[PDB]
Amino acid sequence: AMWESKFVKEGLTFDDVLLVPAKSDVLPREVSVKTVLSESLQLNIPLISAGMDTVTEADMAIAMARQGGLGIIHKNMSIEQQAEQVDKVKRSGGLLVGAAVGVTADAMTRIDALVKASVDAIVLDTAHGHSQGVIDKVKEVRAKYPSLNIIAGNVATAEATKALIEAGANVVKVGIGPGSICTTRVVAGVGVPQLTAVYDCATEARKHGIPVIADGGIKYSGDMVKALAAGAHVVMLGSMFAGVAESPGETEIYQGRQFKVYRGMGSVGAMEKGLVPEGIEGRVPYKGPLADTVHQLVGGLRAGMGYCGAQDLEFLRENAQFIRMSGAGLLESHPHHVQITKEAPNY
Amino acid sequence: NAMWESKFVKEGLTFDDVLLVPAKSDVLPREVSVKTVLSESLQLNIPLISAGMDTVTEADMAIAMARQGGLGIIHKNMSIEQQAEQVDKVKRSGGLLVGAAVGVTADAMTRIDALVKASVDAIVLDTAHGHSQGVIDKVKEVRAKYPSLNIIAGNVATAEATKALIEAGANVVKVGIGPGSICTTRVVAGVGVPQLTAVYDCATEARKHGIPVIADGGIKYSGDMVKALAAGAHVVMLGSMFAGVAESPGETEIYQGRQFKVYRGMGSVGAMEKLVPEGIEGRVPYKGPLADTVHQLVGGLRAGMGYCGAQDLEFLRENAQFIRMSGAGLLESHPHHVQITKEAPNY
Amino acid sequence: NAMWESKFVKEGLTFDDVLLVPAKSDVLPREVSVKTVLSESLQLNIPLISAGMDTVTEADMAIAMARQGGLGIIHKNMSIEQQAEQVDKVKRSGGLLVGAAVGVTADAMTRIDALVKASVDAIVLDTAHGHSQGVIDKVKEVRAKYPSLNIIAGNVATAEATKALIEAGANVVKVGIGPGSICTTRVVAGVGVPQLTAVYDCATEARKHGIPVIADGGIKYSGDMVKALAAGAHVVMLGSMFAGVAESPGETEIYQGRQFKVYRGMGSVGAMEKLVPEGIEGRVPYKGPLADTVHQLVGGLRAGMGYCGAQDLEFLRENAQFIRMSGAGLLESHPHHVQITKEAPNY
Amino acid sequence: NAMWESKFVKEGLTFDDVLLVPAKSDVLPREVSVKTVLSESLQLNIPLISAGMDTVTEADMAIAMARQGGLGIIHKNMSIEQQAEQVDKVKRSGGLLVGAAVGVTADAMTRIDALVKASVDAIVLDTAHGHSQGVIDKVKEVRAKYPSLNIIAGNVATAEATKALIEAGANVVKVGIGPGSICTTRVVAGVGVPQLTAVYDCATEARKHGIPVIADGGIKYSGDMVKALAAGAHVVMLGSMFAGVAESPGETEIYQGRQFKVYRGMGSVGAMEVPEGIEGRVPYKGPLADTVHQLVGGLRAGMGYCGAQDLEFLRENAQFIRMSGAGLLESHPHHVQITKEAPNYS
Ligand SMILES: C/C(=N/O)c1cccc(C(C)(C)NC(=O)Nc2ccc(Cl)c(-c3nc(C(F)(F)F)cs3)c2)c1
Ligand SMILES: C/C(=N/O)c1cccc(C(C)(C)NC(=O)Nc2ccc(Cl)c(-c3nc(C(F)(F)F)cs3)c2)c1
Ligand SMILES: C/C(=N/O)c1cccc(C(C)(C)NC(=O)Nc2ccc(Cl)c(-c3nc(C(F)(F)F)cs3)c2)c1
Ligand SMILES: C/C(=N/O)c1cccc(C(C)(C)NC(=O)Nc2ccc(Cl)c(-c3nc(C(F)(F)F)cs3)c2)c1
Ligand SMILES: O=c1[nH]cnc2c1ncn2[C@@H]1O[C@H](COP(=O)(O)O)[C@@H](O)[C@H]1O
Ligand SMILES: O=c1[nH]cnc2c1ncn2[C@@H]1O[C@H](COP(=O)(O)O)[C@@H](O)[C@H]1O
Ligand SMILES: O=c1[nH]cnc2c1ncn2[C@@H]1O[C@H](COP(=O)(O)O)[C@@H](O)[C@H]1O
Ligand SMILES: O=c1[nH]cnc2c1ncn2[C@@H]1O[C@H](COP(=O)(O)O)[C@@H](O)[C@H]1O
Ligand SMILES: [K+]
Ligand SMILES: [K+]
Ligand SMILES: [K+]
Ligand SMILES: [K+]
Repeated sequence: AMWESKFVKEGLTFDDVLLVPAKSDVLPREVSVKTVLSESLQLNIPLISAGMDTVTEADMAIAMARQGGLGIIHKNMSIEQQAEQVDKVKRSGGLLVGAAVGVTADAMTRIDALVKASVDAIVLDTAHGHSQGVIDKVKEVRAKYPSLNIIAGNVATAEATKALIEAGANVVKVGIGPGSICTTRVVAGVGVPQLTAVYDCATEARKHGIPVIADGGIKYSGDMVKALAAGAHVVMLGSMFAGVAESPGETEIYQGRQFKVYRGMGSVGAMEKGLVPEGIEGRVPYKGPLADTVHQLVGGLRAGMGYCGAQDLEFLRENAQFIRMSGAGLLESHPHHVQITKEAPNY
Repeated sequence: NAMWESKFVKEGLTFDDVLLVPAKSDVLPREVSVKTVLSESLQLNIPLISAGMDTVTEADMAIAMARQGGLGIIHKNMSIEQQAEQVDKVKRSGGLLVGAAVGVTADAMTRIDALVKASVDAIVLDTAHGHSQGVIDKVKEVRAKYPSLNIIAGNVATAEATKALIEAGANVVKVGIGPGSICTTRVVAGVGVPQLTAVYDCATEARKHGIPVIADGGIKYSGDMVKALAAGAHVVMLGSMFAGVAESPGETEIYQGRQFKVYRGMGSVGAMEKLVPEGIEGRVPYKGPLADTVHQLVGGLRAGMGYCGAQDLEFLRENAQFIRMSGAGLLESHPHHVQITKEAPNY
Repeated sequence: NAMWESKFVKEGLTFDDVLLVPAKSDVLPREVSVKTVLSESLQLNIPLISAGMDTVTEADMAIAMARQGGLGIIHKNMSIEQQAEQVDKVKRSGGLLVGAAVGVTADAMTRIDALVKASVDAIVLDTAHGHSQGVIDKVKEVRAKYPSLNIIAGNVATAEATKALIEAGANVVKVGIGPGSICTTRVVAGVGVPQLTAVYDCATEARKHGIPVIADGGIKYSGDMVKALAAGAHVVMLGSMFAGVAESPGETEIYQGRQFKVYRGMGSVGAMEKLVPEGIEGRVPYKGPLADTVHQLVGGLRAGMGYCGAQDLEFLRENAQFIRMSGAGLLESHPHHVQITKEAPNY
Repeated sequence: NAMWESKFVKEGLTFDDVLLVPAKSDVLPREVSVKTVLSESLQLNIPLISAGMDTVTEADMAIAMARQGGLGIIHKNMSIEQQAEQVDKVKRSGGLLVGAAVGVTADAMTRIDALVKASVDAIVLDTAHGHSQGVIDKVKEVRAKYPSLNIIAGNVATAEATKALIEAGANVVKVGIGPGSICTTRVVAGVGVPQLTAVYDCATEARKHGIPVIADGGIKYSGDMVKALAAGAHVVMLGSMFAGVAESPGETEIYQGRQFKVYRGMGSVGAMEVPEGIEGRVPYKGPLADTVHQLVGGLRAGMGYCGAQDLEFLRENAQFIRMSGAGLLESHPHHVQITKEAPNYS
């Protein structure tokens, strides 16, 4: 049966569907965008800044936390430098902060230094979360810190979600290949369309009461609404936060216009800092302070929740209905046959 | 339970996904009847309505539209007294037909009072989400005060939303969520329904109530109008195909030696200056007098009805058959492998 | 009742949607026979007909096409006496077979009388909608006056229309509504059927009466012609691939130091001068003598018949099997990921 | 009659239509084995073959390919003795493996005689249509004269064509009609089968006889190679990804300010001096070892995601998931300006 079912499975991505409007008794200004990942970790907005060397550092995680979100300090630095940055964030009013940790031999010594800075969640993020080495590390970390929030990823199947939950992780991160700087699906030929991956993983984690994180693939505020409506509790962003003033990336000039360096953790340049690469090096347009971008994201989420009549996010993921779409409909969803003179804050 | 499992079941079709199949014909395009009835007090010689936008329809536009057999909708982005005078200006010019857009805002009741005293033929209660409870309650409020008034309500995209507006008092339902050429709702909120599916679904519900529907937005060629009418719509509402017309309120400007007219969305930042925007500002080529483009639109409709053998518009929507098509069929339907030297009036 | 529910059931396929599947072959491309028979009085050495357009086929084109084993169609954009002289000129110059297009006007009989006295080999009653009652009555009228004349009727795209023309008196049916490279019928009227589905459906009906069908329009490569013949068509009609030929009526024009020839549709505004157009005016690159492009066309057919093992065209249309493909497969079928250095005769 | 109604029933899938599904893995990419066996006399350390073209594979290319664990195919666009000199020149250094292409012609047997006397390890009977009767009769003719020779026959794309070559005498089947980057067969003749379906269809038939299949043409990224092997192919044959390499026969030219190498199809008008190929240029990519390292490294990454301990576990257990064009846009880098050209992505 394994030979005959090679090409049976089918996947859906963000640009394949649309959210169906339903009866609404709530106004967009009145909806609540709050979400809870655990009793020790509660966010006012479902936005997380990814743990990359060009997205989130001490300055970024602070600005993200002041807005109700969460920042993830990347692991491409020394153990003592990462612990001080976590302490620097917590010093600004005891905000919420996370830190990425790789499945290395010295991971436990890195994790020990982070908990003494009272980090709120660690992220055991790797390219393949369904690996045996990743599962054993989760059992190893959970045994030493029973009350710590453990985020494990990345995965894209329901079987991989269940395996990490049984290893000790209470938060599962979903996404293999949808990143804007990712080339895994081109280099390794491996991947699962995000919207299907989120739906499959959230279905498995929902019967255990485990939240899932939609990580990667979001390029517009509407895609964030689709990810949350597919079963995800929160969304993790990289490209939409890289052009923010608070991000660590370096400023470069292109065509007389400011840009910010945005690289993947699998790029050759990010590798030296930390055999074949699975990411590319690039630049994103400068978008100014973080607060401007966040208002457009939440404002786009409030509009979508108003169309579906969802007062809270849990009503959205439990009731929102999609409609499948062709390629010609995607051009219909975007502005067409009109010369765009002014570029909108959201577009 | 069942709402979670039916997340990705529905399928949607747009204009560029299908084609009308030719059938037995005993009528020539010059002989068909393009007359349509929206109510016993509202009858149009051609099934064309100009949308109520600050860059499409004003007093001058509504006059030329009505003298051509169509209908104009005066936009609401002006004072109540300025809008009532424009309505009177049209009526005074030979007893033509004119409509006016009205929001579910607080000045709707006082605005409708001034419009009905100006002998307006129809009001349009159009909002971003016509399936809202606030919109439904206003329709009951307006219908209770004006039992014989023509009320156009929208916008909707599901059959259940059509039933709700019909049950509230509206005798014409406007269909369209996201297909506007200047619309960004599907990018910002992730919400929308493909037009051809939306029209078919809404018209199916309103057909058992004897209620006509308006295909609003999405039309970029005259053939798109024929598909909308054959899909179940009684009339079609156009915006982008009328903005570059001399009778539109915008003024003609030059960019790169070519004539253009400003075309903005009602949800764009510019229209509201007069939370998160859902429209953009753009440019359309100047198309000369209104009579030129209307002659091309109706002439394209007469040709399409000749191919289908439709003597009436009722025969078209009750008998016309579609055929689904791929993306490669879309490129074959448009001119291909020929460099175009002369720009056609319809193309 | 039932016509409303079957509105979007049908599916159509175009040229770039499929590929011919290789089969067991015992014949070499140099050995296959490309001869086809349309009637006892009309037999072609090659299955190529030049369309009857004022920028494709005139006396010079019909002569060169007939000396190559094909057939030319003199267009009808001239006087009855002008067209009869062109037909006579071809037969006096050595043209073996020649045809002439005739419109469904009141003076059609007077035009046909002059053509048969010029010893025309086939008349073409080509209109936009061959399933019209006026066209059917004209076919019955011509068959009653000339029982032995070769009558080509079109254009149609359904099996229902094919039976009507065959029962009216036509022994050759021409298929194609909307696939022309200069055609805008599907954009202006919204009416059309994908060529490969139309040919297959029409050939299915004409096969039960022993009637050949003509695949007219849509062909842009030699592979598309093989697909048209394998779908059930006896011969193929070309327009854009012959417009840049030296024997075409157009005169060579130069743009940016490169030679061009005018190629316009019969529904374009310019053609009609000599008000709702269904065609556009354009230019195609000059390709030199006709024999060069015909050599590439026939050579491409011989290769395809070799891949399928078809010794005859009748074996090809009766046995060849297709395989359906997505848009990503089309990108593979064309040269990709390599910069093309020289202009190939085929590509 | 029954052939008429099943004209448009079949469906085909290509590389960019699917993705490999990640599975449980207990192995790292550095630990997997990429070795494959085509016959008792033919074993390769890597599943890479350089195609037999006059702008891809020559003596130097076959040496570097063999020293890297792969296999080179000396093309036939040269004299019989010059091709035999190339085969011996390869065997002279390190006693490495080498192959040679042979066309179906009346003088084919004499070309094969010179190659076997040069101790060629496998001959490749490459044609446009491997399901032709003339090709099958040649396979029977060569097998009758050489019982111990490794015979690679192609190209095919259907299960019946695979079965015909196996029963004709070929122990390796070559799959691919129309997917070449320089190929225009599907545009000129309208004939072809999407590679991934063709490989799956051919491998299903060749699996019942213990016969390996070669995924020939269409690969443009390392992920396409991983998909081809997981679909049933034992090895992959490449042309465009090896043509811009320093060991390829072309010399470096500057066109539009960039270094390029000539890459032409065997059916193009230039090689034949009705074409079914075009002449083109690919960027210069330097030494072969760099491009081979990127290809194999991508295979190890893919095999790590699937939990494939060996290549035989990959082709027997890897599962695909189908995707639309919008999912294809998500698979590539998107909405980001690319400043640096990656070794595996360009
Ligand atoms: C037509 C249209 N297309 O975008 C549009 C026109 C003008 C302004 C807007 C803006 C940009 C302001 N966007 C929304 O108004 N977005 C939105 C999103 C979701 C809901 Cl649920 C609602 C509702 N509005 C009401 C009303 F107050 F009208 F009664 C009840 S519910 C509204 C949109
Ligand atoms: C081939 C073609 N493709 O568009 C074409 C060629 C020349 C002119 C036209 C124009 C632009 C004039 N377009 C129509 O003629 N369009 C049209 C549309 C629908 C019908 Cl039903 C009919 C009919 N004409 C007749 C006739 F008078 F011939 F008897 C009977 S029914 C005609 C089209
Ligand atoms: C590989 C390849 N790909 O296109 C190719 C390589 C070189 C030349 C050609 C040319 C341009 C010459 N094209 C054909 O050779 N095209 C073709 C088309 C259909 C058939 Cl059925 C056959 C046959 N070959 C044989 C042989 F005996 F040689 F094997 C018997 S029949 C051949 C193609
Ligand atoms: C997140 C991410 N996305 O691409 C990424 C980040 C940094 C580096 C890489 C590179 C480019 C180095 N690529 C792989 O790391 N590729 C890869 C491919 C296949 C497997 Cl099976 C594994 C595994 N690593 C482990 C470990 F335990 F070491 F963490 C268990 S399994 C890893 C990828
Ligand atoms: O270099 C890499 N290779 C593959 N995936 C990456 C790489 N770097 C970051 N990612 C993933 O991409 C996500 C964010 O991508 P984005 O928000 O879509 O641009 C991260 O949270 C990671 O899961
Ligand atoms: O700014 C806006 N955002 C979203 N939809 C709009 C906006 N302004 C107008 N519309 C709708 O889009 C239609 C325009 O259709 P179109 O120009 O023919 O594509 C209008 O008639 C309204 O129904
Ligand atoms: O102006 C027109 N409008 C629509 N169809 C046309 C027009 N002129 C010619 N045709 C048809 O479209 C075909 C175009 O052939 P092509 O250029 O090979 O695609 C002709 O052979 C006619 O059957
Ligand atoms: O000119 C030709 N016409 C058709 N196919 C060719 C031609 N030359 C090479 N090929 C095929 O294309 C393959 C390599 O193409 P690639 O995908 O660019 O690596 C070869 O192994 C052949 O099967
Ligand atoms: K839109
Ligand atoms: K067309
Ligand atoms: K190709
Ligand atoms: K990607």
